[PDB]
Amino acid sequence: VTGNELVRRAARNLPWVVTLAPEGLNVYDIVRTERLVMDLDAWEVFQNRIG
Amino acid sequence: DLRPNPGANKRRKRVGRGPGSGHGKTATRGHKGQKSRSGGLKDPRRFEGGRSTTLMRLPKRGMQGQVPGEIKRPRYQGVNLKDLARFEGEVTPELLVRAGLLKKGYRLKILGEGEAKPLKVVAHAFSKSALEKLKAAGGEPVLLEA
Amino acid sequence: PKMKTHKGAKKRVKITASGKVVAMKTGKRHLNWQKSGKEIRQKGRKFVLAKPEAERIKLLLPY
Amino acid sequence: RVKMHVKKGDTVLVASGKYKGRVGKVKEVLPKKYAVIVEGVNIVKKAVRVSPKYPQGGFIEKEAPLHASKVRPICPACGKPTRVRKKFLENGKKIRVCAK
RNA sequence: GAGCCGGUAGCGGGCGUGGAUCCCUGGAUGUCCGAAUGGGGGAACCCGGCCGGCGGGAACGCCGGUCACCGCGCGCGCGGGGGGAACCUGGGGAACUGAAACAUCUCAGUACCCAGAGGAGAGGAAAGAGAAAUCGACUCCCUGAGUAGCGGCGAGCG
RNA sequence: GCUGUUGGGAAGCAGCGCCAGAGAGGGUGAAAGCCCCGUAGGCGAAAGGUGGGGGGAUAGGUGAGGGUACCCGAGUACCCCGUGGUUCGUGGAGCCAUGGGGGAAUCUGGGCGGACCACCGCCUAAGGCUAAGUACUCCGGGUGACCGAUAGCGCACCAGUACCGUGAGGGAAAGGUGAAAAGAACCCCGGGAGGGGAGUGAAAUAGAGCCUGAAACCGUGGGCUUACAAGCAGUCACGGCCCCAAGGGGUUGUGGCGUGCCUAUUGAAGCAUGAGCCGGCGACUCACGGUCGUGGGCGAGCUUAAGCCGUUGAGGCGGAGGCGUAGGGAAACCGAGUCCGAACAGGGCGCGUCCGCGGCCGUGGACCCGAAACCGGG
RNA sequence: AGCUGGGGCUAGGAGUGAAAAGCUAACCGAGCCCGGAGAUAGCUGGUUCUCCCCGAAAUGACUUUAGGGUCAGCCUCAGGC
RNA sequence: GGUGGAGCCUGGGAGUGAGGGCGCGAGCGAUAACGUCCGCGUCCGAGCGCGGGAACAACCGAGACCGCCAGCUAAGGCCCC
RNA sequence: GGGAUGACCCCAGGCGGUAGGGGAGCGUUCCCGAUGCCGAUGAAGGCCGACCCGCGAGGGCGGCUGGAGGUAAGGGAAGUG
RNA sequence: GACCCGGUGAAAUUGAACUGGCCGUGAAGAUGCGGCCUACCCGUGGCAGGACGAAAAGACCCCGUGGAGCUUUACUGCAGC
Ligand SMILES: [Mg+2]
Ligand SMILES: [Mg+2]
Ligand SMILES: [Mg+2]
Ligand SMILES: [Mg+2]
Ligand SMILES: [Mg+2]
Ligand SMILES: [Mg+2]
Ligand SMILES: [Mg+2]
Ligand SMILES: [Mg+2]
Ligand SMILES: [Mg+2]
Ligand SMILES: [Mg+2]
Ligand SMILES: [Mg+2]
Ligand SMILES: [Mg+2]
Ligand SMILES: [Mg+2]
Ligand SMILES: [Mg+2]
Ligand SMILES: [Mg+2]
Ligand SMILES: [Mg+2]
Ligand SMILES: [Mg+2]
Ligand SMILES: [Mg+2]
Ligand SMILES: [Mg+2]
Ligand SMILES: [Mg+2]
Ligand SMILES: [Mg+2]
Ligand SMILES: [Mg+2]
Ligand SMILES: [Mg+2]
Ligand SMILES: [Mg+2]
Ligand SMILES: [Mg+2]
Ligand SMILES: [Mg+2]
Ligand SMILES: [Mg+2]
Ligand SMILES: [Mg+2]
Ligand SMILES: [Mg+2]
Ligand SMILES: [Mg+2]
Ligand SMILES: [Mg+2]
Ligand SMILES: [Mg+2]
Ligand SMILES: [Mg+2]
Ligand SMILES: [Mg+2]
Ligand SMILES: [Mg+2]
Ligand SMILES: [Mg+2]
Ligand SMILES: [Mg+2]
Ligand SMILES: [Mg+2]
Ligand SMILES: [Mg+2]
Ligand SMILES: [Mg+2]
Ligand SMILES: [Mg+2]
Ligand SMILES: [Mg+2]
Ligand SMILES: [Mg+2]
Ligand SMILES: [Mg+2]
Ligand SMILES: [Mg+2]
Ligand SMILES: [Mg+2]
Ligand SMILES: [Mg+2]
Ligand SMILES: [Mg+2]
Ligand SMILES: [Mg+2]
Ligand SMILES: [Mg+2]
Ligand SMILES: [Mg+2]
Ligand SMILES: [Mg+2]
Ligand SMILES: [Mg+2]
Ligand SMILES: [Mg+2]
Ligand SMILES: [Mg+2]
Ligand SMILES: [Mg+2]
Ligand SMILES: [Mg+2]
Ligand SMILES: [Mg+2]
Ligand SMILES: [Mg+2]
Ligand SMILES: [Mg+2]
Ligand SMILES: [Mg+2]
Ligand SMILES: [Mg+2]
Ligand SMILES: [Mg+2]
Ligand SMILES: [Mg+2]
Ligand SMILES: [Mg+2]
Ligand SMILES: [Mg+2]
Ligand SMILES: [Mg+2]
Ligand SMILES: [Mg+2]
Ligand SMILES: [Mg+2]
Ligand SMILES: [Mg+2]
Ligand SMILES: [Mg+2]
Ligand SMILES: [Mg+2]
Ligand SMILES: [Mg+2]
Ligand SMILES: [Mg+2]
Ligand SMILES: [Mg+2]
Ligand SMILES: [Mg+2]
Ligand SMILES: [Mg+2]
Ligand SMILES: [Mg+2]
Ligand SMILES: [Mg+2]
Ligand SMILES: [Mg+2]
Ligand SMILES: [Mg+2]
Ligand SMILES: [Mg+2]
Ligand SMILES: [Mg+2]
Ligand SMILES: [Mg+2]
Ligand SMILES: [Mg+2]
Ligand SMILES: [Mg+2]
Ligand SMILES: [Mg+2]
Ligand SMILES: [Mg+2]
Ligand SMILES: [Mg+2]
Ligand SMILES: [Mg+2]
Ligand SMILES: [Mg+2]
Ligand SMILES: [Mg+2]
Ligand SMILES: [Mg+2]
Ligand SMILES: [Mg+2]
Ligand SMILES: [Mg+2]
Ligand SMILES: [Mg+2]
Ligand SMILES: [Mg+2]
Ligand SMILES: [Mg+2]
Ligand SMILES: [Mg+2]
Ligand SMILES: [Mg+2]
Ligand SMILES: [Mg+2]
Ligand SMILES: [Mg+2]
Ligand SMILES: [Mg+2]
Ligand SMILES: [Mg+2]
Ligand SMILES: [Mg+2]
Ligand SMILES: [Mg+2]
Ligand SMILES: [Mg+2]
Ligand SMILES: [Mg+2]
Ligand SMILES: [Mg+2]
Ligand SMILES: [Mg+2]
Ligand SMILES: [Mg+2]
Ligand SMILES: [Mg+2]
Ligand SMILES: [Mg+2]
Ligand SMILES: [Mg+2]
Ligand SMILES: [Mg+2]
Ligand SMILES: [Mg+2]
Ligand SMILES: [Mg+2]
Ligand SMILES: [Mg+2]
Ligand SMILES: [Mg+2]
Ligand SMILES: [Mg+2]
Ligand SMILES: [Mg+2]
Ligand SMILES: [Mg+2]
Ligand SMILES: [Mg+2]
Ligand SMILES: [Mg+2]
Ligand SMILES: [Mg+2]
Ligand SMILES: [Mg+2]
Ligand SMILES: [Mg+2]
Ligand SMILES: [Mg+2]
Ligand SMILES: [Mg+2]
Repeated sequence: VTGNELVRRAARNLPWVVTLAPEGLNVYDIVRTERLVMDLDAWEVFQNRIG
Repeated sequence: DLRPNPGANKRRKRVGRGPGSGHGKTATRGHKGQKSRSGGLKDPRRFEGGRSTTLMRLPKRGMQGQVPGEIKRPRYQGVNLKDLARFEGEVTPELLVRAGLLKKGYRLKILGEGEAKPLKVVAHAFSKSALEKLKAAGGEPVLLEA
Repeated sequence: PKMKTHKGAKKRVKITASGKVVAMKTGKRHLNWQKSGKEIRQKGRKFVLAKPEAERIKLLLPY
Repeated sequence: RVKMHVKKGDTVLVASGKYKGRVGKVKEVLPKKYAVIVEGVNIVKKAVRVSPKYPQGGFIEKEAPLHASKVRPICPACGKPTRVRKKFLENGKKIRVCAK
């Protein structure tokens, strides 16, 4: 989950990365993978998005 | 967690019960069985028997609407002054329906029972016991006539 | 679609708060009936029973 | 259109089958069935003719189409897919790098 | 950019790295019928007139133009005519159904017919709405709302 | 992205790699990111359509004042009769249209604010145009908890065809050899078709309207069994005999016992109905509301809709609104009360949503089949 | 009052009829085809896997109602008592 | 007294409203009908699944979870079948 | 009720069933799980099975036939028997 | 024509049938139930008594709050006048 599209591009295309926008976080794409790696400028939008 | 078993916790009841059967809803298409339940019945809330089924009642509910319709009249929502007492400040409409009660229609008639907080309510109608309740603790102004 | 409320049942039936259904007793109705004698007094306001289960399913949305 | 493919009438390796690795000559492209013929599949045609002429001696009968997604072209290299180099006026087929 | 000559398989017959086969764009030719339109017609056919062309010839021929009808302006000229799966507006417009019969009603201004029109149509700038010393074209979507109402105050419609 | 491997065939398996803004998919003799076509990304229009999205000009627009009452769309407004439209079915019937009749004025005009009238407002009819957003899908593209040849269109195929109909119209069925036609040269029988060899191929009971090819059905061979037997055809019991050798299955000789299936029924073996058999197709769903339940979330709060912004099979923003917080009453209204009443007797009535899921109901065609018919257009 | 070939007219509540309600494209007390239309059917048929638990009614009232339906009776499920 | 797929209440889902035989009490009929209409049952309905009744829904015995090549019995039988 | 939970362990009853009500399940198609795991050292399918597990629906395993797809546990939506 | 032989060779119908008779019995008219009595298995040509044979979801009757046609001093319309 990165707000840097020039690493979303890098990880777009692997058998083990689901690339994702920082706004398009969703529980199905969380759960279908076993790890989660997110930016600080994706954790900030997630933390202010939820309560 | 993973896509194996987040699954719904044992209560969906979704045998969305198909009566294709021979055991289950055994072939007369559970509940059915005679005829005139064969693709329709008429209401049966207003309806039949064919007698009146209840038209033997009678419209006391008068002033039932000349043809332009209901006069677009004021309607005062009624809050208790105990459910007004959940907050603090100069309680007004928009310390109302901006938060909570009164559902936006027309202005306010507080009333009712409960602990009248000392706070000056600018309501727009009052019950006599609400006035006597919060003059015993606090104050109030009255409606807008601007 | 959007289950239509029976306007007749609105016009002659009132749904209470706790769930009963109240209407005029029948026979006072301008009489067509008879002369006086306290039956027109006792035509006040009854409440029907087990007909609400077939009657509150008409009046739904505006109570 | 879609029907254009790897190469044309030159020498070419086949990496297919029984002939997994065989450098055949000029290949005589099919290509609506997307094959060539080149030098590989040499299966016997048990046929007389349509016109009854010069009858059956032996059968040294001719080749078969050989579907053209397995004819790896050649240069001073082995295999190495074709590429396009244009040089401002042309469109030449240069392999994964040797030349030509 | 090397194979082609359509769905080729066969005569073998040619044609292409001086650029083909293809694909796109723009022309040309578009026989005859069709709005059919020179007249007729039983569509894909007959029979013409005028001008211009080939003893190929004056008579029958054939070629290439032009010859319908209506609407608009000054004999003269620009459009229209028919088609289109639905979509839309207008003119007409049912009945079975539902009301547990049925006539008012509903189905429904639905289907269908006709006209028109176009990529949309419609409507549209207030002699509006109706409670606000208010909103400010029209259309569409969601709310309003199954509300207000209408209703053999039934069915239901709204 | 090469090698080795079993293989007909490798991309499968294994080793050693590499690309990735390309690990979407297809085909490749099967299971391919690295063979092909592609995809990510990025170029490309001479010619035509296209297009203020971007800037350019044109056409047009710039009796503020105070007056002499000039002009503000005519058989029109208004009135009546007749109707349609709007929620409006004659109703208290306005309004908007207008078929009939009477019939005006141009701003101290005229209409409207739901009979009407008077105040207060609102707005200028009887002339026209006016993009945008919206409906649509013959068309082109992609997308599918869409179908996979009786499905999906009626047509995957030479189908709106054959065939039926005078006609309007109806209207079918019918896909798959294999990797490649290598689609069987040559014999032999036969007139040929068809075979049997040979050959192909991994496979030819893959051999040509050919993959798999079930069942009904029809044969052939074998085992058991029947020609003094009786039965809804079985079942239980023993016994006999070939298969496996413990125990089994196959047969059925005798005995015992046994009135088929479904539907409709007060009752059916029923001499009531349907069913020749087999294979397929075939009938409780869905949209929006409602009523109860249950799993959840939040909880006197709950809660989005259309739309907006963004994607890759990312979702957020949007509180207009809807329910719910107070009810009584016809209503004004009053309020933990309200109403009936003269009554401070009496009595009537007096406190959650949003999803998911299920039962059920409403309007939907609403479980599927079937009418006689009715009407419109031909 | 003939028959018949050709050319033509008249068509659906309409034609036509020396009349029978006959004929109108092989079935006419209102043709056929398409469309409304998946009309409607209180009627007949049919309803497709398995197991387990509990298990009725054919009665009353009312019905333009008597083969249908509404409510109660009998039934089941869940909750509370 | 009665712990029983007893009850009472609320809510959801019904089905059913063509019943029938037998017994008893009657009506109608003829002190007829496997007749018809009720009341109290019962049973079939749905228990004919079983035993007896020769066969046979409702007569008599009895309420079938499944098995067993065990037993005691009900109505009914005991010469054979 | 026993339970030193592991609610498996016993106990008293019940267990015909139509319309029905209620509860468990098995299957088919599709999807998530899946860029995964199986599969030519033979997929789906077909024919068998006297075996195995399940009360059953069915599921496994084995044998041929087939010659290329299948898709786990848990779930979801049905054009579901 | 039928019948035999050679050739081509349909059909409606059909639950499966391994399909006897009589007395009973059973939804009241039995090959199928009980009891008895006959009766080797299979045809061919026949006759038609039965299989409530076939055919037509009775064409008479009744029910449908079906549908039409028609009538009229039924009701209400419309044409016409
Ligand atoms: Mg990646
Ligand atoms: Mg089913
Ligand atoms: Mg019935
Ligand atoms: Mg019945
Ligand atoms: Mg009545
Ligand atoms: Mg509301
Ligand atoms: Mg060039
Ligand atoms: Mg050619
Ligand atoms: Mg060129
Ligand atoms: Mg050329
Ligand atoms: Mg060309
Ligand atoms: Mg020319
Ligand atoms: Mg012409
Ligand atoms: Mg003409
Ligand atoms: Mg001609
Ligand atoms: Mg000359
Ligand atoms: Mg000359
Ligand atoms: Mg001419
Ligand atoms: Mg011009
Ligand atoms: Mg036109
Ligand atoms: Mg009508
Ligand atoms: Mg009706
Ligand atoms: Mg009627
Ligand atoms: Mg209407
Ligand atoms: Mg427009
Ligand atoms: Mg306009
Ligand atoms: Mg304006
Ligand atoms: Mg609206
Ligand atoms: Mg191999
Ligand atoms: Mg693949
Ligand atoms: Mg293969
Ligand atoms: Mg691949
Ligand atoms: Mg690109
Ligand atoms: Mg250009
Ligand atoms: Mg240009
Ligand atoms: Mg343009
Ligand atoms: Mg004006
Ligand atoms: Mg005049
Ligand atoms: Mg007026
Ligand atoms: Mg009124
Ligand atoms: Mg004035
Ligand atoms: Mg006006
Ligand atoms: Mg106004
Ligand atoms: Mg007026
Ligand atoms: Mg007014
Ligand atoms: Mg426009
Ligand atoms: Mg729009
Ligand atoms: Mg396409
Ligand atoms: Mg499929
Ligand atoms: Mg597919
Ligand atoms: Mg097919
Ligand atoms: Mg088809
Ligand atoms: Mg097939
Ligand atoms: Mg075709
Ligand atoms: Mg014909
Ligand atoms: Mg192949
Ligand atoms: Mg031969
Ligand atoms: Mg075949
Ligand atoms: Mg085959
Ligand atoms: Mg044999
Ligand atoms: Mg003997
Ligand atoms: Mg013997
Ligand atoms: Mg016997
Ligand atoms: Mg026996
Ligand atoms: Mg017996
Ligand atoms: Mg039986
Ligand atoms: Mg019954
Ligand atoms: Mg009977
Ligand atoms: Mg029978
Ligand atoms: Mg029989
Ligand atoms: Mg019969
Ligand atoms: Mg019957
Ligand atoms: Mg909650
Ligand atoms: Mg934005
Ligand atoms: Mg009180
Ligand atoms: Mg539900
Ligand atoms: Mg009618
Ligand atoms: Mg004549
Ligand atoms: Mg003629
Ligand atoms: Mg006539
Ligand atoms: Mg005729
Ligand atoms: Mg008739
Ligand atoms: Mg007619
Ligand atoms: Mg129908
Ligand atoms: Mg309709
Ligand atoms: Mg039935
Ligand atoms: Mg029981
Ligand atoms: Mg009835
Ligand atoms: Mg009831
Ligand atoms: Mg009970
Ligand atoms: Mg209940
Ligand atoms: Mg009844
Ligand atoms: Mg009765
Ligand atoms: Mg009884
Ligand atoms: Mg009786
Ligand atoms: Mg009784
Ligand atoms: Mg008696
Ligand atoms: Mg008697
Ligand atoms: Mg009787
Ligand atoms: Mg009983
Ligand atoms: Mg019983
Ligand atoms: Mg018995
Ligand atoms: Mg017995
Ligand atoms: Mg028992
Ligand atoms: Mg004993
Ligand atoms: Mg005894
Ligand atoms: Mg049971
Ligand atoms: Mg049941
Ligand atoms: Mg599956
Ligand atoms: Mg593997
Ligand atoms: Mg499958
Ligand atoms: Mg298998
Ligand atoms: Mg096996
Ligand atoms: Mg699975
Ligand atoms: Mg289905
Ligand atoms: Mg189905
Ligand atoms: Mg013969
Ligand atoms: Mg029959
Ligand atoms: Mg016999
Ligand atoms: Mg015999
Ligand atoms: Mg007999
Ligand atoms: Mg006998
Ligand atoms: Mg028997
Ligand atoms: Mg006979
Ligand atoms: Mg008969
Ligand atoms: Mg009948
Ligand atoms: Mg009637
Ligand atoms: Mg008629
Ligand atoms: Mg009248």
